[PDB]
Amino acid sequence: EIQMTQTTSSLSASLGDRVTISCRASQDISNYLSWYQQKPDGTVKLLIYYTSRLHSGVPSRFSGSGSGIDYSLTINNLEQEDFATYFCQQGNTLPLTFGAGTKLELKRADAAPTVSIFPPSSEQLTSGGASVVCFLNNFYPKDINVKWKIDGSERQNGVLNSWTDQDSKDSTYSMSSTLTLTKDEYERHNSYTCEATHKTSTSPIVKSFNR
Amino acid sequence: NSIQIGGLFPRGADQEYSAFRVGMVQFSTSEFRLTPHIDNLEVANSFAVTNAFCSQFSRGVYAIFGFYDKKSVNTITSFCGTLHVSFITPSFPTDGTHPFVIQMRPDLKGALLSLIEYYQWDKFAYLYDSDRGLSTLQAVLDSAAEKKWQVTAINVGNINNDKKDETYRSLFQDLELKKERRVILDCERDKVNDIVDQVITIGKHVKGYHYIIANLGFTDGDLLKIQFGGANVSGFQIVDYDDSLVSKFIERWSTLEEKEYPGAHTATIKYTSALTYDAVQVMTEAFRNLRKQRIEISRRGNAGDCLANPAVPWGQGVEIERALKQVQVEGLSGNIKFDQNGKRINYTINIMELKTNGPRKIGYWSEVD
Amino acid sequence: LLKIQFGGANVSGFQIVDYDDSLVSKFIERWSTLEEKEYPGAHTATIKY
Amino acid sequence: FPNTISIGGLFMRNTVQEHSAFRFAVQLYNTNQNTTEKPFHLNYHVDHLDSSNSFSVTNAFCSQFSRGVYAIFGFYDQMSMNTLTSFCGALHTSFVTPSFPTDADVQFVIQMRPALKGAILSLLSYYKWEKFVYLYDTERGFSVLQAIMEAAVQNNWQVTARSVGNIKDVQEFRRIIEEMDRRQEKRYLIDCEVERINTILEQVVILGKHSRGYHYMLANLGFTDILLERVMHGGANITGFQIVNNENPMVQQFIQRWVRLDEREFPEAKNAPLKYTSALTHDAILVIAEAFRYLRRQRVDVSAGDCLANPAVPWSQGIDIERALKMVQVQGMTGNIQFDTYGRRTNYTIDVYEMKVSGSRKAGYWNE
Amino acid sequence: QAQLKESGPGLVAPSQSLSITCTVSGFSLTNYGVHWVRQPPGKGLEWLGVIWAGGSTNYNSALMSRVSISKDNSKSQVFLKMNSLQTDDTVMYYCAREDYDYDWHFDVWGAGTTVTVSSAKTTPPSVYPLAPGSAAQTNSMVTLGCLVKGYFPEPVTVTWNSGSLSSGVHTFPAVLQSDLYTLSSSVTVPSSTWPSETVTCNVAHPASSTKVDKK
Amino acid sequence: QAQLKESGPGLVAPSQSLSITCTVSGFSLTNYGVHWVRQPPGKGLEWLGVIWAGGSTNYNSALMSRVSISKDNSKSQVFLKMNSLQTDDTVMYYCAREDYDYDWHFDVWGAGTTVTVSSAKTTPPSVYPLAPGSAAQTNSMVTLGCLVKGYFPEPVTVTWNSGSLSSGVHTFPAVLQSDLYTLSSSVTVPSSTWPSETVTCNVAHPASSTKVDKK
Ligand SMILES: *[C@@H]1O[C@H](CO)[C@@H](O[C@@H]2O[C@H](CO)[C@@H](O[C@@H]3O[C@H](CO)[C@@H](O)[C@H](O)[C@@H]3O)[C@H](O)[C@H]2NC(C)=O)[C@H](O)[C@H]1NC(C)=O
Ligand SMILES: *[C@@H]1O[C@H](CO)[C@@H](O[C@@H]2O[C@H](CO)[C@@H](O[C@@H]3O[C@H](CO)[C@@H](O)[C@H](O)[C@@H]3O)[C@H](O)[C@H]2NC(C)=O)[C@H](O)[C@H]1NC(C)=O
Ligand SMILES: *[C@@H]1O[C@H](CO)[C@@H](O)[C@H](O)[C@H]1NC(C)=O
Ligand SMILES: *[C@@H]1O[C@H](CO)[C@@H](O)[C@H](O)[C@H]1NC(C)=O
Repeated sequence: EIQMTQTTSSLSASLGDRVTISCRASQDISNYLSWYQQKPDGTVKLLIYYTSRLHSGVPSRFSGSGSGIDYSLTINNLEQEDFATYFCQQGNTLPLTFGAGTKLELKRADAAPTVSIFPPSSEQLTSGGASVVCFLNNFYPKDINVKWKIDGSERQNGVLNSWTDQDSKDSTYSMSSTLTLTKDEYERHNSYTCEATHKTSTSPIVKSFNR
Repeated sequence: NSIQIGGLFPRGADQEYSAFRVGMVQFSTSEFRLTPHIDNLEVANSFAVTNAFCSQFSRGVYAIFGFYDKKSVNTITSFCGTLHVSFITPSFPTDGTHPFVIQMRPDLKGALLSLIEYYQWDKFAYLYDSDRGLSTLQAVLDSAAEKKWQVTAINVGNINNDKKDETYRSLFQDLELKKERRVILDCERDKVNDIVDQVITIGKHVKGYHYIIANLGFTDGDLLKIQFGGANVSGFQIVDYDDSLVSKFIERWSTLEEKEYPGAHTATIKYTSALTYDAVQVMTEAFRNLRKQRIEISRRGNAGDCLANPAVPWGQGVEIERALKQVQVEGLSGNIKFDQNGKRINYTINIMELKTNGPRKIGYWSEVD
Repeated sequence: LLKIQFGGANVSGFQIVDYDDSLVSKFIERWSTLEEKEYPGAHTATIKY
Repeated sequence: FPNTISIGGLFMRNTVQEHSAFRFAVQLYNTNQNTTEKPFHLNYHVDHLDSSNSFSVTNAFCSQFSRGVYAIFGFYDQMSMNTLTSFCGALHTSFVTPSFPTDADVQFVIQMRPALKGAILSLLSYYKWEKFVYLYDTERGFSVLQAIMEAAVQNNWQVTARSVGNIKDVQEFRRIIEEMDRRQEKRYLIDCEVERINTILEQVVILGKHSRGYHYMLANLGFTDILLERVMHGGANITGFQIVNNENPMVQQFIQRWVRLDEREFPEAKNAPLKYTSALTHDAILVIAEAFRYLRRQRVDVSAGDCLANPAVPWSQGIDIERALKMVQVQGMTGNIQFDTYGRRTNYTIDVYEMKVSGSRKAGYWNE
Repeated sequence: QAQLKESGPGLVAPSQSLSITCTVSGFSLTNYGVHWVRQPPGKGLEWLGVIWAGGSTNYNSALMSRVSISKDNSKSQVFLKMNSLQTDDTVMYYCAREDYDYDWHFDVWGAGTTVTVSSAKTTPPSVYPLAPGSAAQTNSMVTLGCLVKGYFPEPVTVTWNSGSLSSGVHTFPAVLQSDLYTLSSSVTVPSSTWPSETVTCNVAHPASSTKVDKK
Repeated sequence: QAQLKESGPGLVAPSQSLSITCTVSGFSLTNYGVHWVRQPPGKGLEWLGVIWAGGSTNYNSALMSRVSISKDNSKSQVFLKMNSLQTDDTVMYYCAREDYDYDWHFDVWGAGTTVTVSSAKTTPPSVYPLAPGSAAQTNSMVTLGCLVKGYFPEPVTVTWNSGSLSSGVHTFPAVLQSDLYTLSSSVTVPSSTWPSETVTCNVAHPASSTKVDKK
């Protein structure tokens, strides 16, 4: 069927900028596409209908245009409530395949990631496991890499990565890495290190701990 | 399957577009889906109508729904006749048998002449408007000459809105020369209310006169103002509010939001809106009959230029008109069955008389009886 | 009275404000020019008795 | 300054003599050999309409517009009236036509045929009719019908009208004449086409016993083309209308230059009388020539694209050209030629010819 | 205004049934249509099906024999049944209303629910503390954390001091390992508050309804 | 809306006349009353008088034989004449409209003018520069000043680079000493702009119409 696509996966902007979001289709849809917004809580509302009209209840800051297979939405000034997921929905032929969906982001200064290493507790080590944690908070942008080293040897198995959403207070991000091994594997090594590579520094910030 | 159609609407048709939206939401099907491309352009200026026609034809539609003025009917019978595209309309019936013209309004001249022959008149006045052709005027003049009547027929359509108080005063002063008692008002839903208001202003609605509201929307006008005058005043109705489906549509209609649907917070509904709501069902039933007959007419938006020389037709549309003549359904206008031309057969028009408590139906009329 | 003017029934009544006088016409000319928001019920050609 | 004036030609069916008179008027204008009245060269392009539908009319109009013209001479019927007026008022293109005058008031339409209802109502007031028959068709507008109805209201008349446009059987004409005989009707007014008037008069003659004591007013400008010879041999009233005077010396000069033409290059020139439409065509050529000479004397510029552009964006010198076509005060084959602000004929004269048993005579002239 | 709220069981076994109930308000369900659409996390959204006001119902072409939709106009509810579920059915579901505004569009949508199809058993979570170790006051704000490991199924409610202390709360997302949920939560208290004031994280697992408080 | 603008000569000799013209707009002067009120700088405002729409006019009790008021309804102007002026007449004047809204109130007022009654002669001002002296860059912004001494009468227009340099303009008020005006103006330009760019203060004295530029 008709497959919709959006190349831009995330756009970064500040308050008061005219942000554009494009959308392409597999065939001509005769401008029968809509642009909807979806907040992070799960609430989904409509923003632009029939690729050029504004729905009753939406502000006059946003607008839409386009022709053929190329449609576009434009925001004149980004607000605090405008930080949501914008998605395109075609309605020409069944099944109604929706777009990929882009997520707007607030632009701020590129801050260095504050790294904190946490070893396993005694109650977790008594159960037979050990999960070394590495929290990298207050960083910008979200592009960052993590590496775990066990006595100089890099370990890739048993690595869990959890990325948090952008905070609405400092416009920063948080990431949590977890290296979970057995108690015998934690007893066979003394020094464990976590290295974080960000865009702010070419050398990765390393935090190591011994026994 | 996605069937793309075109829809033309004049600037000011708010209730009819709301009824079109209600008909598109209500009559959705499973086998396919319609897509109306809506053009809100003028209807009197034929250049904008031709632009909207060629813009819909550039999109490659299979059918075109919309209105037409009496000033631009010969355009619509031309471009839909040569290019073999079916045109469905709730407007007035054309004068002739034009192909690809499917029409929703039944004949009013036969019921009007039947009402005159029931009332047995010989000398009456006929105040007509010049915006829906002159077919009814020619019909009443032919039957007046055949039945030895005296028709004082006066056009009213050339009167502007700036000085429409002294003109009506001189009009009803000239209508008192021969002591005229019986007047047939052939006007649309907007001019009838103004004429009734000016009659009430000059005071000619007491017992002793007669009026006929020559349209299908007898309940559309404000009839709470010549109800207690109570001469006889009668008219024709096409939407019988005592039916089950009509009362269900009214109970689903008056609960709608005025801001979301303009012209829907009324107890009644205009007759053109009911004909639009029936025409959506007619088009849906014809497309469902083509979806059930295993006939694949699917194409894309490459119909070409509307001014092609020579513009060669595509023959699979010829069955589509043969689709529309093969539809026999039941809607707000009662039974809907069509002929080989495109007119309506086996219909029913109620004859309403306005009593003190309100309008009361005294009988019905059809073409076979 | 624009609604029983063309009826034909002759209607009589009493008037205390003679609009043909000089002072009355001056007060009407100074009255109809007033702002409706600043003075409610003043944007009329006539005035109550 | 052009030095290139090409005009558009919209010719329908039964427009052979009108096309011949159009081409011959262009030839008379191009062979003046005088730099004052001929300061430029006049060209044209002709599209012959096969059907009267709006599709072919729109195709020919967009062909003339994509070719590039300054004025369009044309014809229309009920099927192509508002199509031509809308396409010529929207694109600001002047449209000169000798066809029937329209009901409403439009712009960019220069009507060469004068209105008829004024002389009809003046002769009704002169002959003092209060009860008569009105045969009519639909193919020449509805202003005459509304004027007859309004005069029957204001003057308390009894008009028995018949729409005879869709009637093809002569038995219906016979029973209408028999019904008007049973109503003792003696006064008639026939606003129909030339062939339909000839058919009705042939049914009067073949049915017979309808000559003495009857009065027929024929509301048509084709009084020379009405086969009324058999009616005159019964002792009947004949009242008609003409706008082409044979005592006008320009008309007889056009006759003396017209009968010398060949059938090969100018058909229907010798085997047929000169119709009023050909005289209106020649007068329209004279009006266009006078208007472009006036535009040259005032040095006003007259100088591509598609006819279905959204938006159209018309060129605004067409308003000045419409002004130049609505202030022409000349003397042509129909007498005085002026125009109003809507393109209707004004300050004209209609000749009325009465044909009694003593013969034919000019009864008088109508002035507005 | 019109609103829509979806609800479901959340955790179901594989190759079983799944009933979702969508309640609508602010409008009527006798004259509009209701479309149900799935959404895989990290993938594209897919339209499950739609039901019309005239009793018409359409479904997807690839899973037409896997979904069903019914409605109750008295309670204004829509019941969506889905059988023959697989391991990739851990998705979100949303219900929306349809409208015609020159195009078939979605006007009022819902919040949506999360459905996780897994045959794993429900287990209570294990909460462990996470402090900085060193008592050196690097700043006026000290960060503590709670690691919830071994939870089934997702999600659990991790609060700090019963919703009182909420300054600087960095709740990280959970991950799955060997059908066990692993999540971390953080709290930013003052330097004089810790350890003078008891900062206890409360983890409530609604799958096993296990309420564990860890100081 | 309704506005009012007062104008006068500004400087007049002692024991002479003083004509003030008040122009009103947005309303009419045939149905409202116009009140003129004086205002001494540093003292309380005193009502001079008022005139009515019906030809009535009232004045103050202490100076009833010192003020007069007339009006022209064609130009909508109010002419206030004041004679027998003293040295304490260096005040401001304001014109306002009166209204009745259950109390006799002032609805639309004017901008007001300044009248300085002095027998001193008009003299052109003298502009002197004022730099910091030390060339030590204490900050990125450096302040320069212009001292206008010996001006008659008040006031004069002191601009910086014909109104272009308006960043950090600290225009101090003038003072009077021996019937001479002494004013100071300050401008805050960048450390790299001075003395690379010419910063010139322009003093226009409208009493003598003297335009003096100082670099
Ligand atoms: C309807 O409008 C017409 C026009 O104003 C009027 O019609 C008259 O109605 C009266 C009833 O008041 C009828 O009189 C009847 O005449 C028949 C003759 O067969 C007689 O048998 C009855 O006993 C009765 O007298 C009649 O239909 C009609 N015409 C005349 C000349 O009276 C009247 O205003 C309205 N009539 C009704 C019934 O609403
Ligand atoms: C070629 O055509 C022209 C038409 O103009 C003839 O030339 C002369 O044209 C003028 C007007 O353009 C005619 O009127 C005269 O105008 C002048 C100036 O306004 C005025 O002073 C005179 O009293 C007169 O009204 C003039 O009559 C006309 N000449 C003649 C002899 O009629 C010209 O004759 C034509 N033929 C050629 C050049 O062979
Ligand atoms: C006319 O319509 C009615 C109602 O649909 C139906 O019962 C009747 O049979 C129809 N008659 C004809 C002749 O079609
Ligand atoms: C009509 O034309 C004649 C002849 O030129 C002229 O005398 C008369 O003034 C004209 N009348 C009008 C109304 O233009």
